Amino acid sequence: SVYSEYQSKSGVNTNEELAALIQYQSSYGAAAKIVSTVDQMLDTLLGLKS
Amino acid sequence: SVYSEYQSKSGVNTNEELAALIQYQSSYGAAAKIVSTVDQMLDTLLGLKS
Amino acid sequence: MGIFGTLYTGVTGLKASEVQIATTGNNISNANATFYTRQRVVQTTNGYITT
Amino acid sequence: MGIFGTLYTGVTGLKASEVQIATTGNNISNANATFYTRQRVVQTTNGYITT
Repeated sequence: SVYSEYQSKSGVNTNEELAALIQYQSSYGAAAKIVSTVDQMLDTLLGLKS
Repeated sequence: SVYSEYQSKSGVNTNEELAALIQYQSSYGAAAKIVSTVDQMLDTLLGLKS
Repeated sequence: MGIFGTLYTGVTGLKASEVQIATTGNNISNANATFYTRQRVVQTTNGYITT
Repeated sequence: MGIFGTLYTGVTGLKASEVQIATTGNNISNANATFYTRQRVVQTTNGYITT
């Protein structure tokens, strides 16, 4: 029992981390195109300064 | 339950505001050129009176 | 000639355009720090009369 | 946020994914480094700044 009692809240397994990865799957996917979008927009205001 | 509701109440988003607000400026910037365009009428009048 | 003064005054109105650069950049700022509360925009009432 | 810090903050979002995913793979690697307790990466923000 205690021996079995180090594989649900402490250590490691499958799924729990996999779910986390997919959130990160979204995380960078959104982050990058948001970032580049912002960069492209810097360009717009730059051309506005003109 | 109380969890679910706040995430809806946590509605503070930031992305699409980018498209709208940049243009409110860029329109003025795209206007500033015409503002100069009519402004330069004064400049040309000045050149004439020289 | 005095109307020329209106022109720089218009530029002050144009500087009102710049804030929406500040707002859009600032508003975009909150990436997923899951602890944020928004800050939001205003428009004003006015009235002006002559003699 | 300032434009440069702002676009920098998006990099932090990319970095968050990077560090997070690196941790996730690490945990995945730890799936039989069985002694590994959950080590956690948490969202923070670049602090309050003058504006």
